[PDB]
Amino acid sequence: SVSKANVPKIDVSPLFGDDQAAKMRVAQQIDAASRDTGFFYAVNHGINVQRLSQKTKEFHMSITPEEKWDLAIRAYNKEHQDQVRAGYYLSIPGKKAVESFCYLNPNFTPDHPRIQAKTPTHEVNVWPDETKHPGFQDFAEQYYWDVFGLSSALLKGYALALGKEENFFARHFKPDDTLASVVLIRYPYLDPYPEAAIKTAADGTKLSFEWHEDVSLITVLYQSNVQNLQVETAAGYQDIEADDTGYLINCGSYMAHLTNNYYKAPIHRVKWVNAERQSLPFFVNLGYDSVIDPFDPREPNGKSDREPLSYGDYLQNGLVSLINKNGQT
Ligand SMILES: CC(C)[C@@H](OC(=O)[C@@H](NC(=O)CCC[C@H](N)C(=O)O)C(=O)S)C(=O)O
Ligand SMILES: [Fe+2]
Repeated sequence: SVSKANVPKIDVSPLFGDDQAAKMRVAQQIDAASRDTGFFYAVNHGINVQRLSQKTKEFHMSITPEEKWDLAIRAYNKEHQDQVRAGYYLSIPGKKAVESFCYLNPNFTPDHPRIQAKTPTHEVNVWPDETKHPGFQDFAEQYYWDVFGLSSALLKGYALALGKEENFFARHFKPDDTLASVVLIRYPYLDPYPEAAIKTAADGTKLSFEWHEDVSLITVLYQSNVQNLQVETAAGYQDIEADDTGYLINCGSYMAHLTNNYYKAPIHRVKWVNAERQSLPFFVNLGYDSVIDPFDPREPNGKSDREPLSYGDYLQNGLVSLINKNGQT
């Protein structure tokens, strides 16, 4: 008795080119979806998602328990105090089913100025041994740049949709300092599936992850073809159809702040499904010092009564708050 959510498929290919009128017609579709359910599928995006899924599968099914401890974030391994964001997030058999691997900007090297200053939210990525996972690091770093390029084009569409010049968001989204992350999430098939790893919503729906708003400017997600996401609308939680050929896009709470809730961060949750599947989000984050002055496209003078918030302040506070609300992933 759950209605299907309206999640339009938008051909975003004009956002990579120079046909300005064509780009405005894409921007209108982004505006409409952002004002409706808050979700859309970006199609004709140019990324080889089948290869992404194959390379990610090869990694998840070959990594060993030894490697997981050696790559583990601080929540699982006290020896790794510098790893708050980047590294392996272990499962706990009988208690926690999901496991994942997160990496950040490949330009965050030991010599990067923010790494030298030990600025919060910046970390040097950790990678498994090359002989054990041949080609993985190179593939994953190239994927970061492929999805960064898609995300820059999507940000041009959001800017045009809000009545701004196309580089309004994209000028703060740069290869040398973006705080964007990739997460390679594995949701396992388990027989028997631990009840401790299943949450229950107030409406009785079985979930893997509770309701939340994303901590991002926008979220650019690839998932296997297994339906699982739900979005809260006025008519209740609705099912978001799977589409393993497109990227599912939504706004995060930084976009809601900047637009004075004109483009809301949709509240959504992840249903429990007993299936072996992948979920590969790219969280589009700006730079640490990036500050966009808030505005309101519903008001004639475009002024907002919100205070400017630096992206760095937003992000570190948001990641902690999400772990406190919905648990350590
Ligand atoms: C989006 C997908 C639905 C997926 O969910 C996420 O990745 C979950 N994000 C976070 O935990 C924030 C992870 C932040 C990451 N460590 C970082 O440092 O930048 C959300 O549900 S959003 C899933 O479960 O399939
Ligand atoms: Fe989310």
